[PDB]
Amino acid sequence: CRGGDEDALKAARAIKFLYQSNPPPNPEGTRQARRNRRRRWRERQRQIHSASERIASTYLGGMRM
Repeated sequence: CRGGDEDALKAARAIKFLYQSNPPPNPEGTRQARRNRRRRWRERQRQIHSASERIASTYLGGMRM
């Protein structure tokens, strides 16, 4: 869980550049790979393309992205 916002992308990109550039030793660990390459829609409404919520601290089944 990082955050959905215009400014958020700016910060995330800063670190992302390092992540993509010369990544860590993961020969048998493409977890993030599949995590990024995927499409899923579990919403029954489209009002705004931006998660207003900042941080979600809930343990109702699932980990913290």
